[PDB]
Amino acid sequence: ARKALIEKAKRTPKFKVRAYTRCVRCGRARSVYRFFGLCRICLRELAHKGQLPGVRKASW
Amino acid sequence: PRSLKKGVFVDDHLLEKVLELNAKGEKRLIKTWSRRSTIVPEMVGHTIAVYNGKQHVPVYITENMVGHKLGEFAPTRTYRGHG
Amino acid sequence: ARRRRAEVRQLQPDLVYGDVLVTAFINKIMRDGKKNLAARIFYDACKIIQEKTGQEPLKVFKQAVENVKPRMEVRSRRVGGANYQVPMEVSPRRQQSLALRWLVQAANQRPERRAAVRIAHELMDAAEGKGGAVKKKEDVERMAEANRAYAHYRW
Amino acid sequence: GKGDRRTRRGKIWRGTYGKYRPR
Amino acid sequence: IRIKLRGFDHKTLDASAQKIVEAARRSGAQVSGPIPLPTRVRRFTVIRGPFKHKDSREHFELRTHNRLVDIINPNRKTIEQLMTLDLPTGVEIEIKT
Amino acid sequence: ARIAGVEIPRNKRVDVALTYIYGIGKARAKEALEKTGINPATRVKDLTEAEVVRLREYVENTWKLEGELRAEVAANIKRLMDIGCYRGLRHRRGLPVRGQRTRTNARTRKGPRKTV
Amino acid sequence: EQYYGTGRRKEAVARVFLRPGNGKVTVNGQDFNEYFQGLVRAVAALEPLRAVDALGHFDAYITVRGGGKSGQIDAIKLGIARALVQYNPDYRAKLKPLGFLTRDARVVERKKYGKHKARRAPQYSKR
Amino acid sequence: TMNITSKQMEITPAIRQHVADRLAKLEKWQTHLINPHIILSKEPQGFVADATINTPNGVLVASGKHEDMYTAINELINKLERQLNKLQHKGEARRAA
RNA sequence: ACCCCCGCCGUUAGUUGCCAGCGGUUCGGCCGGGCACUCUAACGGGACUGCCCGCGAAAGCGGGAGGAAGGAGGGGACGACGUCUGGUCAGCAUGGCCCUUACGGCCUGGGCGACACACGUGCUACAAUGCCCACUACAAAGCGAUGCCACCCGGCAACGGGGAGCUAAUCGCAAAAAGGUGGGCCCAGUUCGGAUUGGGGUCUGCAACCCGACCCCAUGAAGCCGGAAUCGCUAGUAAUCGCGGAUCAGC
Ligand SMILES: [Mg+2]
Ligand SMILES: [Mg+2]
Ligand SMILES: [Mg+2]
Ligand SMILES: [Mg+2]
Ligand SMILES: [Mg+2]
Ligand SMILES: [Mg+2]
Ligand SMILES: [Mg+2]
Ligand SMILES: [Mg+2]
Ligand SMILES: [Mg+2]
Ligand SMILES: [Mg+2]
Ligand SMILES: [Mg+2]
Ligand SMILES: [Mg+2]
Ligand SMILES: [Mg+2]
Ligand SMILES: [Mg+2]
Ligand SMILES: [Mg+2]
Ligand SMILES: [Mg+2]
Ligand SMILES: [Mg+2]
Ligand SMILES: [Mg+2]
Ligand SMILES: [Mg+2]
Ligand SMILES: [Mg+2]
Ligand SMILES: [Mg+2]
Ligand SMILES: [Mg+2]
Ligand SMILES: [Mg+2]
Ligand SMILES: [Mg+2]
Ligand SMILES: [Mg+2]
Ligand SMILES: [Mg+2]
Ligand SMILES: [Mg+2]
Ligand SMILES: [Mg+2]
Ligand SMILES: [Mg+2]
Ligand SMILES: [Mg+2]
Ligand SMILES: [Mg+2]
Ligand SMILES: [Mg+2]
Ligand SMILES: [Mg+2]
Ligand SMILES: [Mg+2]
Ligand SMILES: [Mg+2]
Ligand SMILES: [Mg+2]
Ligand SMILES: [Mg+2]
Ligand SMILES: [Zn+2]
Repeated sequence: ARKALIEKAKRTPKFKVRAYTRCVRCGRARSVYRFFGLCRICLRELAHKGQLPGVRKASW
Repeated sequence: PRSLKKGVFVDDHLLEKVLELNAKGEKRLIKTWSRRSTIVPEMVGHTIAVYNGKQHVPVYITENMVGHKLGEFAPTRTYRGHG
Repeated sequence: ARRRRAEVRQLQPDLVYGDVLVTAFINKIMRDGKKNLAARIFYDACKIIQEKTGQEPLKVFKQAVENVKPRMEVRSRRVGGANYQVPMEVSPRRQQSLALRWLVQAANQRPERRAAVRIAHELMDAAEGKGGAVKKKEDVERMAEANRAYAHYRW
Repeated sequence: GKGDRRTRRGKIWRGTYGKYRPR
Repeated sequence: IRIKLRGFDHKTLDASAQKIVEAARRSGAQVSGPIPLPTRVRRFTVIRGPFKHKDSREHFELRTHNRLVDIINPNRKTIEQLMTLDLPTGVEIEIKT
Repeated sequence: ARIAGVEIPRNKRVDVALTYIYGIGKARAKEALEKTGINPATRVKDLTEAEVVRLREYVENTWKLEGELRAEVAANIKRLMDIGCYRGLRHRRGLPVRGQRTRTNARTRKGPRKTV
Repeated sequence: EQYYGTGRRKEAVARVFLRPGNGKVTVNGQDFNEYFQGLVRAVAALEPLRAVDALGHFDAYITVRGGGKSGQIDAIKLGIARALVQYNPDYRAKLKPLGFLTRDARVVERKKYGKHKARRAPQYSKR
Repeated sequence: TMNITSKQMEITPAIRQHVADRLAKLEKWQTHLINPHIILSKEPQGFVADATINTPNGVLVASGKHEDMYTAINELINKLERQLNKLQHKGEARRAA
């Protein structure tokens, strides 16, 4: 259950609650950031490549 | 529980079936998937077959059992004890 | 730790008596960092050891200290195949530290109901030479004496 | 008692409001 | 009579305020200096590895620093040549009055 | 056996003393003392017989207490167990009734441990 | 007419306004003692002027914002100490060996990932 | 008391009990076996019996590998014994001088 | 070492932030007025064992001064060749092996929440340095346009109905709590403790039987400081008190 699942997510639901965030990049059901459309692994990956604007490693 | 401002709840696809049996007079095996459903004074005397996950459980209904939901009398877990 | 010896932390003299010793003794009454509560109680107690015994709380305090400062103590040190109770003199630093600890501790072992009272009383009895604090002190010194024997095993 | 829902101290903890802690 | 500056990069939010400061002070008349507004910080924390390893995360942030300028006594000799203004990519501009 | 079937702690405040009745807590305590006009701080030891008759009267005739309360709860569960609902199934098996975890803990309804 | 120093402590900052007078003191339009009522820590918020014979000779109008009742106290101690040294630069010695002339940078150390606070590690078990 | 994990394998209460019985060999020493832990696993190579036990003077950590699971379970024990025996008697070695 | 935060200072910057002095002051920095100060967020400065003395072949070490900071200033970011045939084919990518009206796909329902037991992490406690009601203060970092919601009202309350402000240094979440003045409890399984249960309501939600959080009445358990064993922490740390955020309809 993968592409079949990421697909069921894309489409509009039979009820309003069943809105669940998938990663747009890998399809991950869990730990998905609204602000990016990404799960935390993907999140970390692009930010590392640099393909995430303003996003840098925080040191404090 | 479920808010009082909203309406005491039945699935519609059951409520009609309940009452289709009021016209002709009871009583049928009502196989159901509706544990979600309250028991209603219009349900008394009936024997609705409640689905627990595996089985449609034969359940008789009475006076004392009105406020509760449909899933209470088709319990879901089998447990004869430990060892 | 391993390398150089640690430095004695310097206390900010208290805003009533300006006594370095007094500061420490409060913080020993201090629980959960709630210092003011503890500060209250010390002073509360002085209120009591002034009325209940008519002269300087302060003076009574430093006497309860000199009377609970243990002079020799034992420090366990295995020689061969037995753990020996080895007699040693307590560093000046440590006489304080201990004498503080035991004072408060002895106190909380008492039946009068407010902490404010006990710290007074214990500090009262111990100032003369009585008191459950001194009982700990007295004991620590007998342990030393009795074991005068094993004192060339001092380091 | 930081867990007794029925007190001032309690509704602070459980992060709520009620009779024992109104707004 | 005022402009507002929102972007992710600061060498640019400062450089662009700086130039609009220079645009309307040259071109008449009064400009209330580029004011450094407090940055709103969107932070991200994330477990470093893909599976288990709970206590080794990586720390990410998204600085969105703010900037405000005022061109005080307006004088549309300025208000003209601001439609002729050179703005970098990583900054968005806001004007009201 | 005074009010309302239980002899309340004397030498205590009436408001807390009244809590020592089965069916009366901090809430109903404030309530009868307003509605019969008694200082919460007066000691049970010091109650006017008049205040006794005021206090006792309001309390016994307004709230279900002691024995009749217990039989209600009892028969409330009696049904709940006889009717055959999951709410009652746990009652019959000594188990917990509020959807809590029973793999670990669950010790107050179960009771100090039964080893294998 | 006036003397100023800036006092800081943790996230607390103290604005001190000295004006020679009966020696009286105010914090945010509120009386000194009224503001720190029941905090024994207080009387050494006014401390550095005692290091220079100045208790009653100056008044104090004081603003303070941020931090807590005590770091605030501390910053005041810095701020009043600051101002007496502008007013009177021959006041270096007789305030600096008392350390008043400095600002302890001891702030909250950061909560770190994998720990429970700054330093309290989580409890583990070999067996 | 005593715990056993069967990692990515299915095992029986028989097999479990035998393992209880095997660790008993350690009981000899008459020190406390505190929360002993056995983990049984299958490598490609054969099985693996892990063990980690705290006793008042230290811990036992061991690993037996063998084509036979039971043999692996014993080798586990042989190593544990050794450790424990050294744990109980390394003290006495230096009594004099 | 070069990067970030905090610590001191200067430059630039003055609203939505600041208010020292004048004027009003509708009694709200509310307005005039100003950027002093506070701050804000950018740019530099500064500390280098440089100076002094001594010990030193030297590197360095001991110590005093000046300074906000002194010997690595406190914290962070950063982790060598490699090790554990360490972890992940269930994030993903992927060789190969395997399924093909099914080992794929859709849905309702159940399960992932089971409970004789054992272990790990933790919350709240066992109380008077304490518990409760009242009244009175002082943070910071964040979030907030089917969002945060002032304030008005019905409500014991959860909440509900109205309804203003804010793309937010303005408007809101917001109360910070410990703490402070006061009053009750008077050593009791209690005014400790808040589990368990009965009953009545609120909200989210197509739906809270399984299985949601919340309020109120009632119930008011175990528990009197914990065996063997054993964890953390060297300073703004440990301890203790509250606050936000992510994910999220709710939890
Ligand atoms: Mg895939
Ligand atoms: Mg959802
Ligand atoms: Mg998701
Ligand atoms: Mg003792
Ligand atoms: Mg209570
Ligand atoms: Mg507590
Ligand atoms: Mg963890
Ligand atoms: Mg009661
Ligand atoms: Mg539950
Ligand atoms: Mg359960
Ligand atoms: Mg700052
Ligand atoms: Mg005071
Ligand atoms: Mg902290
Ligand atoms: Mg291993
Ligand atoms: Mg050997
Ligand atoms: Mg300036
Ligand atoms: Mg050196
Ligand atoms: Mg480095
Ligand atoms: Mg492997
Ligand atoms: Mg895969
Ligand atoms: Mg594959
Ligand atoms: Mg399904
Ligand atoms: Mg389910
Ligand atoms: Mg699970
Ligand atoms: Mg926990
Ligand atoms: Mg009881
Ligand atoms: Mg009680
Ligand atoms: Mg549910
Ligand atoms: Mg008991
Ligand atoms: Mg007791
Ligand atoms: Mg303990
Ligand atoms: Mg404790
Ligand atoms: Mg022990
Ligand atoms: Mg260390
Ligand atoms: Mg919180
Ligand atoms: Mg949130
Ligand atoms: Mg949420
Ligand atoms: Zn992803």
